[PDB]
This record gives sequence, C-alpha cells and structure tokens, in this order.
Amino acid sequence: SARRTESDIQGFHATPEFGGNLQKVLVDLIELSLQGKQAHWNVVGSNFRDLHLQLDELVDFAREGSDTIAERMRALDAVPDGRSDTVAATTTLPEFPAFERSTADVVDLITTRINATVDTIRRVHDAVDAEDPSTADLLHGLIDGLEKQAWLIRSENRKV
Amino acid sequence: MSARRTESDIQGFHATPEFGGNLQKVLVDLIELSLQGKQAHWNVVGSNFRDLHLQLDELVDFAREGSDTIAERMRALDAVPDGRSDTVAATTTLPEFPAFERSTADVVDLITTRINATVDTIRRVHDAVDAEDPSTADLLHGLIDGLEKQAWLIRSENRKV
Amino acid sequence: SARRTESDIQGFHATPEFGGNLQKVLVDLIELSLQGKQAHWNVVGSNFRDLHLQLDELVDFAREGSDTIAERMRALDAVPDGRSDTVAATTTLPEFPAFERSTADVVDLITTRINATVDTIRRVHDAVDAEDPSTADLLHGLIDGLEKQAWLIRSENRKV
Amino acid sequence: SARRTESDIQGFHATPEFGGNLQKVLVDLIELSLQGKQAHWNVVGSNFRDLHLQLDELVDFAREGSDTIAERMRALDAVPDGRSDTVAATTTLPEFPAFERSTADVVDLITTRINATVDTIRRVHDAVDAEDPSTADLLHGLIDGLEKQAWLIRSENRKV
Amino acid sequence: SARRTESDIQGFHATPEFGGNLQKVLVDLIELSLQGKQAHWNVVGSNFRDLHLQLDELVDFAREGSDTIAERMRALDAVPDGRSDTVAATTTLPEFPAFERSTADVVDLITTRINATVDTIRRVHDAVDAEDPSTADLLHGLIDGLEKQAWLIRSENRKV
Amino acid sequence: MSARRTESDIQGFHATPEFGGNLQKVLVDLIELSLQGKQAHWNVVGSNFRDLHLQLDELVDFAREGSDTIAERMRALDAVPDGRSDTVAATTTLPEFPAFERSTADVVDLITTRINATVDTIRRVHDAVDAEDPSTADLLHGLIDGLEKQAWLIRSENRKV
Amino acid sequence: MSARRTESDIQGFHATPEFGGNLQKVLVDLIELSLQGKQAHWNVVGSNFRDLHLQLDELVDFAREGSDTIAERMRALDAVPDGRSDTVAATTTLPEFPAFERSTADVVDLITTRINATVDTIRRVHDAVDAEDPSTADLLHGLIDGLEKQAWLIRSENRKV
Amino acid sequence: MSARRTESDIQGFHATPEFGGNLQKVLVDLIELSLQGKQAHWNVVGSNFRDLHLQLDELVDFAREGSDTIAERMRALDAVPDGRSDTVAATTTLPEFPAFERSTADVVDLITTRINATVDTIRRVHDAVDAEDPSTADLLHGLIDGLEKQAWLIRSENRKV
Amino acid sequence: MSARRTESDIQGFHATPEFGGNLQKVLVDLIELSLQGKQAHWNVVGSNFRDLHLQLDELVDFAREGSDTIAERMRALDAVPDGRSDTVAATTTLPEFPAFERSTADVVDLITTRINATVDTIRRVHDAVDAEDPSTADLLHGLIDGLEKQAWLIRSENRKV
Amino acid sequence: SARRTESDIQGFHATPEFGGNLQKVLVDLIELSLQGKQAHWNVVGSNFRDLHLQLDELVDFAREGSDTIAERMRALDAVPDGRSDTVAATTTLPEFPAFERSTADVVDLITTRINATVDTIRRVHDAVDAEDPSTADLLHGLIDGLEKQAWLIRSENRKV
Amino acid sequence: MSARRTESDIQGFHATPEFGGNLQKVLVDLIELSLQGKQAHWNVVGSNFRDLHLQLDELVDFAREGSDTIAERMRALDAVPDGRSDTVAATTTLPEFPAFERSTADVVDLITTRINATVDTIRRVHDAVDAEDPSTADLLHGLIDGLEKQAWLIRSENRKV
Amino acid sequence: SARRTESDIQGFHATPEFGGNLQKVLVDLIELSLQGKQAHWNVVGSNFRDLHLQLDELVDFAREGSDTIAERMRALDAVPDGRSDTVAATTTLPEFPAFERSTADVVDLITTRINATVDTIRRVHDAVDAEDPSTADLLHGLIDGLEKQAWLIRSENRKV
Repeated sequence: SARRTESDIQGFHATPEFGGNLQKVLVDLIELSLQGKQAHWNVVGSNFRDLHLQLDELVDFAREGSDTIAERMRALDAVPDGRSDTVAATTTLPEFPAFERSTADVVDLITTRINATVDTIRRVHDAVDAEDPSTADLLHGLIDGLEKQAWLIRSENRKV
Repeated sequence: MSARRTESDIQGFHATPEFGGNLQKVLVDLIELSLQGKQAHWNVVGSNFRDLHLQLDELVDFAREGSDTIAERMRALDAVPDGRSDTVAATTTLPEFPAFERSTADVVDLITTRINATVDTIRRVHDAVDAEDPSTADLLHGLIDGLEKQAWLIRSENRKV
Repeated sequence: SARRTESDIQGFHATPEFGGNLQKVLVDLIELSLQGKQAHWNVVGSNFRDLHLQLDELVDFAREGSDTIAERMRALDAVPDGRSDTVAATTTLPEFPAFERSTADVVDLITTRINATVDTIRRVHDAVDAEDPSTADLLHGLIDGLEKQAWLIRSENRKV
Repeated sequence: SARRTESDIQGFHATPEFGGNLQKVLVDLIELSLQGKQAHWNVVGSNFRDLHLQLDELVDFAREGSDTIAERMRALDAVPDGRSDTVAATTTLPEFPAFERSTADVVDLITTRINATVDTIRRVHDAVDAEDPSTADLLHGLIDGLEKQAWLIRSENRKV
Repeated sequence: SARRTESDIQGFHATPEFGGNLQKVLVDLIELSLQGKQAHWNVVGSNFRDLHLQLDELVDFAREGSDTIAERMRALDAVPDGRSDTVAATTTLPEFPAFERSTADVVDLITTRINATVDTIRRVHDAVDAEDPSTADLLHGLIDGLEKQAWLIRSENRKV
Repeated sequence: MSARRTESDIQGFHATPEFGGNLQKVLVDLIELSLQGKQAHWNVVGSNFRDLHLQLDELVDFAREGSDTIAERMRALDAVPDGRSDTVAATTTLPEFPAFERSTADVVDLITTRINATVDTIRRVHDAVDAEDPSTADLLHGLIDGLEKQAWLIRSENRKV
Repeated sequence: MSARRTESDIQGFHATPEFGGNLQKVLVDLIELSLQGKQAHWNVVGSNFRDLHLQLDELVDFAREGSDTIAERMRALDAVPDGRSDTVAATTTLPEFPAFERSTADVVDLITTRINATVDTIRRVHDAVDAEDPSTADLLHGLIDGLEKQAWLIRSENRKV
Repeated sequence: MSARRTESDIQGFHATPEFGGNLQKVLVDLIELSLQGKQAHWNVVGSNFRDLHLQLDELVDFAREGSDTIAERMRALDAVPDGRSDTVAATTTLPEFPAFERSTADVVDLITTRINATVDTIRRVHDAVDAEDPSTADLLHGLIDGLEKQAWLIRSENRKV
Repeated sequence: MSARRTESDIQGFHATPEFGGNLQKVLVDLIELSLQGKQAHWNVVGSNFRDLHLQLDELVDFAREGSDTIAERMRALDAVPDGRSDTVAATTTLPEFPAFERSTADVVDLITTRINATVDTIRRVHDAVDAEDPSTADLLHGLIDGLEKQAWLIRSENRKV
Repeated sequence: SARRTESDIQGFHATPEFGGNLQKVLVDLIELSLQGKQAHWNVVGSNFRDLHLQLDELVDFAREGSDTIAERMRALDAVPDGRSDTVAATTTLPEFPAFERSTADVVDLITTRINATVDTIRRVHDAVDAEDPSTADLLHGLIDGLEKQAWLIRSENRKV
Repeated sequence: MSARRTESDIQGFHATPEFGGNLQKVLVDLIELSLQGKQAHWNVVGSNFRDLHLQLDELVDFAREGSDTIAERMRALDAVPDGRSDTVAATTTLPEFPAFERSTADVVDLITTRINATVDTIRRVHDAVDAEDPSTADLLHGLIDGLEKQAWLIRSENRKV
Repeated sequence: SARRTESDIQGFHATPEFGGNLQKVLVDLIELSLQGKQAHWNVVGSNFRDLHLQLDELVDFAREGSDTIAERMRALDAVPDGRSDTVAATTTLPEFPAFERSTADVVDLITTRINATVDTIRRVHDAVDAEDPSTADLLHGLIDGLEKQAWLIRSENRKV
C-alpha cells in the first residue's frame, strides 16, 4: 500500500569539502599512529614499562580511528588517500626526534602530538556536523578517546 | 545541609504520538528489511554466491538488532510498537522482492535499493526525532551509519573500475 | 577397481508436494517468530521479567528452525518463499492483539500459537517422512524444541 | 610541508560551571549505586529473584556511568569529588528506607530514584551540550541506559 | 487468509503406558549415575586414573540423559518420579559392591550395568517409537552414547 | 642435605572410624538433597515457575559438588564412602518428598525445610570433625556457607512484610 | 520389593557381517572424499579461489568427523573398521581426481559429482542399516543431510539465473 | 526411611543483634574503603601514575566484592544490613580523605593507613565473630588476607633500602 | 564523621621471627617438592607412563602456586622469604631423589613418600601458625587438603585388593 | 628516492628436485595420518585409553604438517599430489596389520612408523636446506614434533 | 665444588652498524607494505571485492606484526629503529601505489609485485644477517615464508587454468 | 611399491657431549627461574609493580624453556638432571643477595644473570648446531626470548 514504486533509489553523497575535511582528519590519525610506534620503540628511562604499554594502547586506538574514518569516506562515496608520501607532505603534526629519548621528553612530545590531532578534529567538527551528524558522532568518539589517552599520558609529569 | 528532594513520585519522560509514529515507521522498515534480506540470503545463486550469502546474513543480523533497539526505545518512552506481519506488509515502504531464484548481480541491485530506501526513511524521520529527543537521535545516527556501511560493502561488487 | 565411471552424478530432488509441505512449516515458523517478538515487547504485569526472557529464547529457537527448514529446501532443489505478504496471507496462526497485555493473557496466547505451530508439523510429518527421513529428523528436532518451550511457558498459569 | 611549529600545544579545559554540572551528575550516580545495592540486599516477597538480579544490573550500570563521568572530568582538567560526606550532603535523591521492604515498594522507590537521576542529567544537558558535544554524547548514553532500566523495573507493577 | 479461529488449541498428551516406559528408562539412568559415582570413588589398582576419568564422563552423560528424559515427560504432560526410595525399589540394575575394588572388577561391573541400562531402552523403544518418533529420537541418542561409553570402558580387559 | 630425612617410607594421616561415619552422614544427606532438588525442579508448577526452576538447578549443582568433595576427602583420609541408592534411602535423615505436581509455595517450604535439615546435620558433625581435622572443618564451613545462602535465596520468595 | 536383575554378565548388541560391510562401504567413501577434498583445496586456481579454498576446508573437516563417527560406531557394535590406504584405493567407488592444477568451474563440477556419489552410497546402505539398527540410521541421516548442504553450497556457484 | 526426620518445618541458625552490629561495622568500613579508593584512583597524579591508578582499581573491586559477601551473609543469618550513604558517613571509622589532586607518595601513605584501619576493625571483631560462627570467621579470614596483600602491594612503593 | 579515627599513620600486623622461620620451612619444602616433581615427570618410564606423566605436572603446578602463596604471605606480614637454590638444598627435609630412569612403581613410591613428608612438615608448623594467625592457618589448611588429594591420586596406582 | 621502477617483479620458484623432495615428505605424512587413525580405532588391551588419546594427538600433528608442506609447495609454485592411489603406490611406511591388536604391538608399530617418517625428512633435509632455509625451518619443526610424539608413545614399553 | 662466575657485570651481544642498517631496510619495507595494503584495502572495487577486502586486511595485520618484531629485535640488539613517515617515504624501495579506485585485477597485480619486492629485500639481507646472528635469521625466515604464503593466496585469483 | 621391509627402524640418538651441553643449558635455566622468583618476592622501591610483573613474566619464560630443553633431551634418549643439589653445585650464575633490595639493584643483578644465561647458550650453540639443527632452532628461540626480556628489564636504568 505504502510501497515505493521505483527501482533506482540512490544514497547520500558527500561533498568535496566534506571529503577534504575527512582527509585532513585521516592524515593526522595515520601520522599519530606512526609517531606513537616510534616513541613506543625508542622510549627509555625511569618508569619505562608504563609508557611502553600506554603508547601501544594509543597506537591501537589511532589505527582503529583511521580505519573508521576511511571506511566512512568510502561509504559516503569519497576516496581516502593514506599513502606515505601524502601523509608526510600534508600532515600537521610536528616532526618526531630520531634517537632514544627519556620518558619525560616522550611524555611531552606525545601530549603535544595528541593535542594537535584533537585540534584538527575540533576545527573540522562544525563543518562536518553542518552536513552529517552521523559523521559528527564518529568525531565525538575520536575526541573522547584521544583526550582520555592524553590525560593518561600527561599525568605522569604533573607536579602538585 | 541536605539537597534531597521531598517528592515521592517523580515521573519520567513521555513521548508524543507523532514521535511514536515516526519510530513506528522506522521499526516497520527495519523489520521488512530483515525479511527481504533473509529471502535474498536463501535464494541468491551465481558467481560470488558465498560472499553474497555471508554478507546478507550479516545485514539481517544488523537489521534485527536495530529493530529490537528501536522497539525497546519506544517501550521505554511509554509507546506501543506494532511489529505484526499484517501491519508490516500493509504499511512498509520498501518495494516487494521477486519471488524466485535470482542471480547475484540482481540481488546486489535489489538489496542496495532497499537499504537506500530504509536509510532515506530514517533520514526523513531524524529531524523531528532529534528536535524532540537527542537520545533517540543518537540511535538513529547509529542505524544510519551501520546501514550505509552495509550498503557500501554490498554495492561495491557491481561497481566498474 | 570399484570406482564409478561417471562424469555427472545427479543428486536427490524434492517433489512439489514435499516443497509445499516444507513451505507450510516455514511460514508458521516465521509468523511464530514475529508474534513472539511482539509479545516480548508488549508484555507487562506481574512476573514480567521471566516472560520477557522466555519469549526471546522462543524467538531465537524459531528463527533457527526457519533458517534450517529453508536451507533444507534449498539443498533439495526447492525455492522457499518467506516474504512478508506471503507469510501474512498464508499463515495459519491466529492474529495477535495489538496493545499491551498482561502476563496471563500473553501466556495463553503464546501457548496457543506454539500448539498450532506444532500441529502443522505433526500434520505434514507422515508425508514428509514417506520420502525423506533426513527431513523427518529435522521435524523431530523442531517438535521437541517447540514442545519444551510450550511447557516452560504454560507452566506459569497451572493451578494445582 | 604543513607541519606545525609549536612545541607546547595546549588542550581543551572545562569551565567551573561545566565542572559543577558534571559534579551534579556524578553525586546522583554514586547515590543511585548505593541505594540500588541497599534495595538489592533488603528486598523480600514475590518475584524476589527477578528484582534481585535486575537491581544488580542497575548497580553495575550506575557504577560504570559514574566512572565514565569522573574520568571525563579528569580529562577536561576538572577535579571530581565522590567522597561519602559530599555525596550525602549534596545528593538530590530521596532517602531510602532502612528495613526489609516488599517487592512492590522497592519497585516504586527505585523507579522514583531512577527518574530523579535522569531528571538531573536532563537539566544539565543543555549547558553541557552548548559547551561540549563530546560530553553531551556520554550524557545521551547515560539517559538511554537509565531509562531502559527504569522501564524494565517499573513494568512489574503495571495493571493491564 | 488461512488463519485459524480457535483460541484454545491443545497439545499432544502421553498415555499412561508411555509414561510408564519413560519412568522405566529414568529410574535406570538415575541408578546408573549413582553406581558410576560409587565406582568412580572406590576404584584402585592399575590404570586407576583412566578408569577414574572415564567413570566421571559416564556419570555426566547419564545425568544429562536422565534430565532430558524427565523434561520430555513433563513436556508430554507426564509426572516423573525420581525419588531415592522409588529408584531403589524399582530399578533393574544389579546391586553394586560396597568396598574397594580393583580396576578389572570395576570394568566388568560397569560394563554389565551399562548393558542392562541399554537393554531397558531397547525393550521400551518399539512402543515409544510407535507412539512418538520425537521421543524415539532421544532414546536413539541415549543408546548411541551409552554403547560408546560401554566400548570405551570394556576395551581395557580385552585379550588381543 | 644436612636436614634431609633418611626415612624410606613415610605414611600419612589416617582417619578413625568415628570420623568416617561422621563424614558418611554428611555424604548421604548431600546425595538425598540432590535427588530431592531434582524432583522439585521437575515437578514444580504455578506462579513464578521460572525463578524456582532455575534456583533448584543451582542448588542441585552445589549439592553434587559438595558430595563429590566430601567423598574425595574420605578417600584421601583412607576411608570408604558408601553412596549407593539403598544405603542413601535407608540411612538418610531428610524427610520424604511428596509426589505429583506441587505449587511453588509448597516447594519453597519443603526445600527450605530440607536444606535446614542438611545444615543441621553438618553443624552436629562439625564439632568432632574440627576437633580431629581442621582441614575437613574448612570444607564443612564452605558447605554451610553455600547451603545457607541457597536457603536464603529460596525462602525469601515466600516472605510477607 | 526389588526388580533388580540377577544376571551378572549381561551382553550387548552385536552387529552382523553384512551390517559391518555396509558401514565399511560408508567409511571408505568418506575417507576418499576427505582425501580428494584436500587435493582440490590445494590445487584450485582461478576466480573465487578464496571462497572455494575455505569451503573445501569446511567439507574436509565434516568428512573427517563423519568417518571418525562411523568407525567408532563400528567399534562399539563389535566390528573392525579398515581404513588403510591400500584398502581405500582398491575399494572406493568415487572416480579418481585429476592430477594437476584445476580451474574453479572444474573443481566445482568434480566436487559436486563426488559428493553426490558419496550420498548415493549412503542412501543405498541406509535401508538395510535402518532395518537392523535405527540408532545407526540416525547417524546415516546426519551424514546425508550435512553432505547435501555442503553440495548445495559448493554447486550454487556454477548455476545460471 | 528408618532415620528420616518427621519434622514438617525445621528452622535455621539465627544471628544475635550483637553479631549483626559486629558485621555492620565491617560492612560500613568496606563501603567507605571502596569510596575512598575510587577517589584516590581518580585524583592521583605524579611520578609512577599508571601502576597506582591500576592497583587502586584492583583494591576497589576487592572491597566491593567483600562488602557484598558480608551483606549477603548478614541476610542469610536473618540480619538486616544498612549500607546507606548517610549511615556510612556518620558511622564509619576511616579517617577523611583529603580533596583536590594529590601526588603518588601522599596517596600511597593515605591508602596504606586506611587499609590498615579496615584490617584493624576486622581483627577487633574477629574474636566474637569466630566464637559465634566459624563459617563467618572464614569469610573474615579471607578478607584479612586480601586486604593485607593489597596493602603490601601498595605500600612497597615508598620503601627505602 | 563522628566515629572517624584521628590517627595519621596506622601500622599493620607484624610477624615474629619464629613465625617467619615456621613459614620458611614450608617454603623450602614446597620448592624442593616442585623440583623433585619435575625430575620424576621427566625421567619416568614403564607401564602406564602417560597418567603419571600428567599427574606429576598437576602436582608441580600445585606446589608452585602454594610456594608463591606462602612467600607472598611472608612479604605481607613483613617477613623476608629465602628461596635460593643453595638454601633450599642445604635446609630442605625431603629425602634426595635418585637419578637415572625409574619405573612407574618406584616413582609412585618416591613421590608418595615425599608428599607425605611435606604434609608432615606443614602439620608440625600448623599449631604455632594457627596460634598466631588464623588467616595463615587457613592457607596451611588449603595446602594440606590439596597435597593429600594429590597423594591419594598418585598412590592409588600401586594398591592391591 | 630508492623506489624500484618495475611493474612486474618475479618471485622465488622451486626446482623440480625440490618439489620431489617435498612430495616425498608429504606422502609419508599422509600415510602416517591414515595409519595413526587405523591404530587409534583398532587398538585394544591394557592401558587402552592413553594410546587412544595419544594417537589422536599424533594424527592431528601429522595432518597439520601435511597441510603446511603442501601449502609451502603451492607458495613455491609446485603442485602437491595427495591422492589415495599415489600415496599407496609411493609411500615408504610399512603396511599396517588389518585386525585388532594389543597395546604393546601398537606401540611397536607406531614407533617404527614415526621413525621411518622422521628418517625420510632427515634424508631430504640437506638437499632442501641447500636451496631454501625457510623450508628447512618447517622441516625442523616437523622433526621436533615427530620425535617428541615418538618418545611419548614408545616410553610405554620401556623396561628399566 | 662451585662453578659460579665471579664477574658481576656480564655484557650482552651488540649489533654492528651494517647489521642495524640491514634490519632498518627490512623494517622500512614492512612499514611501507602495511601502508599500501591499507590503501588497497580501502579503495578496491569490482568482482571478488569481499575476498580481496578481507585478504588485504590479513596481509596488513601480518606486516604490522613483522615490523614490530623487527624493531623490537633491533632494540634488543642495542640498535635504534627509525620508522618515521618522512624516512619511510624517502628510503622505501616499493613502487608507489596509484591514487584512486582500482579494479580487483589491478589490485591483485600491484599487491603481488609489492609483496615480491619486500621478500626480495629480505632475501638480499638474509645472507649477512645469518652470517652474523642466526637468531635474527630465524625471524627473517618467518617473515619470508609468511609473506610468500600471502602472495600465493592473493595472486591465485588471476591465475589461468 | 616403495614400502620399507624393516620392522624395527631406530631413531636418532644423542652423544654424551650433546647431553652435557644440554645439561649445561638446563641448569642455568633452572637457576634463572629460582633467582627470578627471589627477586620477584624481595624487590622494593620505585617502579616496584612494574619490576614485580616483569620478573614474573621472565620466570614463566624460563620455566617453559627449561621444560622444553629437558623434553628434547628425553626425546634424544638423554637423561636430564634437574635436582636441587645438582643445580646448586653446577650452575654458573652468580649467587643472589639474601635480603630486600631496591629496584635499581634488582635491575642490575637480573640483567647480569640473564646475560650469563644467554652466554652459556651461545657457547654451546656451535656444537649443538653442528650435531642437530632441530635443537639449534630451540636454542635460537631461547636466545631471542631471553634477550628481549633483558632489554625490557635493563631499559629502566638507562640514563637518556
């Protein structure tokens, strides 16, 4: 009775600006994963084990987030681009030092990197939400996870 | 001090009839999607039969979970869901499925169209549902994104280069 | 030495009457699943929780049974039809009431529905078994499960 | 290269009003957990087992919700206060009776207290959403869960 | 539509002879469980560990079989009676010795008792199958399991 | 090497016949409790059937585990348990369980009485068992705890306040 | 007041040589099916390679379990199974598998025909096996319907519209 | 049948009001320990944050399980536990936990002191509890063991050798 | 707040040197039992090899867990365990285990004797340990129960009836 | 950059001699699996259960090893041949007796068969390793597992 | 009677700069393989899309595990891995992946060639790595055969008869 | 066919030098396990929890390694000797201190003892690999695991 009598019903399509914003999020997530693995390998010093395990947890979370963002881009008829050259040439995260680093320096660096990653998502959020609340919810989840990880990492260096 | 309330019977949030009707529309489309997905799951045949067979079962599981969530939300908001077969058949908006064995390309086309119809209904309902209750709007967002991911995974088989 | 010299060996094929009997079973299983979900949602009153959980168990069992029957139909070169219009127009289960119902009424209604579903299987059993004992075994399993569920549901209203 | 230069990138901090609203939510969640445990221990009568198990599920949900809220406060650079004296002096939930109670009375009391807990979250939701949609999402999840638990508990005493 | 009009469709009820046959099976299953536990505790000698574990497996199988039979009786509107006095007065298994026994004697005794238990089921099978193939299937499963356990236990004393 | 004992065969602790009989009483009562719990589990009908149906299964599982533990302790202490049906029927102390279907209130009363009888037997045996072997007294403590919790969970249904 | 049997040595059910031979036929066909399924699993190439690769592993697992069940039933009925390689090769009825790499369609056809041959053997044996022992006939029914489901899942790839 | 008791209603062990208050003290101290453990878990900062953050969660879980066990034992022995927030705040013996963020050394000292206070309360009540019911004394032994192991694992951080 | 203690540092229970030595004896015997159990597990041959091979692994796991529990209790009670190889070898009381391959009967006899020696040591220590700390006496009870069950399960192989 | 400018890069290809040596290994693994199952079924006598379970473990290990070897052949562009006629006509293991056998005879036979299977691998090891250390590692694992299984089986008959 | 060493600071094995460089080459190729595998996983479209989608995810997981293992081995051998994005992009040897959506056959070809390049690099490095440290050569063998199995499973899709 | 005729094919037998080398490995593994447990119990100071958990992981690894070595010795027809007196008299690890130690001292001591254990295996590796590459593979795995544990432990005391 209420059935729709057509055979071609097409889905929601993302705008190029929306795809660009999601690309901006994805590149930073991938770079965060790579730098987290770097710090996970080369951290050394007092209280080494806790940082060694927390950085692995952060890397797992960032990998899951990047996969979720790229699959959302695919679902919205966009084309993600996560190649190494593109990530290196278009990421906004500061470069990571190349040698062994103490735990305090690693804590500071990782906190700054997570803060930059969250800032990118916060800048993208209003424009994304103006079109797709479903994508805005994914952004909310990413922000929650990243901020929790940032707290758990930064609390080591607090003085009170 | 003491900030405790004295009232002994505090009542909860009650939904409006229009809100209940919108949730009923979403529920009936989810149920019809589950039934049609099982039909396609059984009667599909041809190339990539195994992949279509498994993906349609995943879609059916997702749709069943979504319909249960929507109906329980209506129950929590003091509404009465109606998921009877006669009501679903008479009030669903998805086009009817073909009766006999179908090739995999035809099944891909049909399932993509029906998933698109379901998400279109949810998107039509989302504005009023969000205006009344963002807690229910969150469930609507979850359904929309899950269904769109399933639609991508199913439709990508027929896409050319 | 004893190897068969054939290149195409064909399997067992079901008769249209056998397919019709299995369709009769399948339609009632699907309608039972739908009515069980409806009662699961709309039940209310004393001893609400046990009915709420038992009806979910019954729905899971009925869904598994319908899938098994339809896959057996496919294996025997038959075509199941589980569309909503077909189920609504050809089911034998009585119609379910549309509003909130007390637990005693739900117990009575669900017991009646399960009894009708079992009666259909018992009616088609001899004709099915005359051709396919392998399908008769599936019918035996369905009857066992449905009767156990009916006992567990109906025992609530017993007075002794 | 689009990499940032800043080496001390800072994060998002919450306002005192935001911290106060989250404290208002947290104290009610803790008090709900304590009262749920009390009702779980001291309930007697018909449907005792179902009430016993449902109240334990509600307590588990309230505990995880309070933990989530407090960790979000820590992530946003706020300081939660979940001490017994603070909860007792600042909670808004009505006081729970001290002796053994029948299941109908426990159902009424627990439904009332869950409704009060949900009302607090609904009161703070507008401001917390205007400041941080990421926290608004957590409060949406809390409201959904609490309302489902309220329905499951309260359906026992419905007449028809 | 083909929906039924009746609102009080009744189920299948068992005859007193059917109930008696199922009681005959049930008492032997319970006695087999008790004697298996006795032999499990009081066995000594060579291959003690293997006998100790195999008898526990046999007891578990007998317990689940007795539960299945009694629940089938309940589903078919019969009343099982598995009290200690009834089992002791009406069982057909030979009495078990009261003290510590070597493994060869335990093997012989347990094999004889399993054979008697299987013989009872084979005696009642024809009538129970003529009445209810659904119950005949459960008895087929019981016979299969008991005979496999009997083989596994009895193979220890075989010469070559 | 300095403190090593030169003994070639060191034997363990052996239980007296009084201790063996004290454990035999507990064993036969646990077995009879398991049998009566299964009977009540099968034949209970009436209002609130499901909760009692499941709690009786929990009680039967606990009683079976306890009887196995007691019999294995008897074996470890060089005693010979006797859990045969004739012995249990002739020497158990639990009152006989009635036949036919019973309502849930009657089943609650009967099961509470029989659990209390079992706990009373364990308490009577505990003094001598503890005076001889605290390791066995600990097992008795565990059994009393479990049985009393089961008794509370079962009897609270029929309470009136 | 005692129905206990006096006989101290009670013997079980013994199978006939014809029954043992029928079960031997079923066993040897199951073993040959497992071997050929593994061969096809290794040597298949072409389109839908992954799907056939996984499905053939599932079929091989099913056939191995079925052969074990049949042989253990033979042992329980006081018969002696013979699953040696020479006996299987000299007495199996399945046509031999090709020696080299095969395409997907060829593997589908070959495996479908071999599964059909195995099911035909079991169906030929079922009448006598059921006439002697319905307990073994039940295992035969389980093998038949499992193999037919596997045959449907494998053969559905090559069907047209 | 010969030794069966003819009693129709056998009642169980009942706890005295002194015993009930003795268990109430343990209950309120365990609840306050759980609350203060959660507070310290949230608000701890400084060097070696993660290990203390996780150990405090372990301590809170143990204390919650212990309080549940004590209250259920009170219910089984016909007593009425009182774990309301007002009662805990008014009648607990643990010293008040300071507010705001605290370094890890201060948290270690505070948590060690409060665990020691809880164990001291349990040790004070143990004599009378054991003199009345060894079954409850066993629960007290388990609580003391767990709390002392947690105290060692937490306090070992500040040891200087 | 009314009953809160004003103490700023509350210390816990401390063990005496005699108590520490009483626990040290149990510790060294458990460690030596683990080492000899592994030795017998590796070097046993003869009839019924597999059952003894697996039971000795179970015994070794139990002894390792028990030694860890005892040492952690010593740490909790402010004692210092010493489980070094030289100390164990010089102060253990278990008789030396013979070298080379041994038959299963000899291994059964040796392992039974050494388990009995360990249990005898624990029983000798139990009186003073219980007189000082029932919480530690409970751990001793658990160890005695487990070791005696293992001894029964191992020694029952050589029984002749 | 250091990126390679090729569109089709060839892999490692196995020589026919290497394929033949792996075929020699595979045939013996398959024959060992079949003979292990036969001994597992037909073993009987004292200590029956231990052999019954150890032979299952041996068969599982041999099946896994044969699958690994055949998949390595496929990866190295070779074609395995595991047909029944080929195995029967080209295996090196001695024929297995056709009837029920005591546990001592089964121990001797299985030990001999495992020794022959290990001897084949040891014979082909040097030639395999001269080309592919990656395949040599698989051979090492097979030898370790087979020798451990042989020790566990053969220790039953040891007299000291 | 003591073979204990007197030296108080025994140092471990240290790798050479050439060894570190070879392991760095292996690591950078593994990282680039993971990135390109994820790219192909996202942007593959056409026939057999589901199988390619799942297999590429399996390959990415394997490559990630291998890169972690290699970097941890360098850390254990006192070397410093460098897995930064700029370094990977500037020093990897795998040819770059195309930018847009690609069909199934093209993805199969590209991934096969890149896996072959990675395993070729590992084979080039293996000789020196084995000459210095067989413990690291073992990890190299594991990487080689895992990657070759993945390459077979992926490339078999396009193979003809 | 190609079937062998021999019925008593024998296996590979180890030389006394091989047995001595494996005994040298085994005694050091056992002593490492004992000293790891000692350090696990008696460690105090900063990062106590991390040292406590890492030493337990090291003890588990050493236990499984010693079991693997002894079972390989048994498979190769050798007789391991892991008695307490033998370990104490023939081990090469330095003696461990007897009282409570700070975490830095425990880190130094455990790193030294792990290095000695690895040096023993590296000393015996050439001969054991010249005789049996299958055993050389087990020693490769042991070396890899021990060196990873040594890195994870010593990284705590590294300056920068």
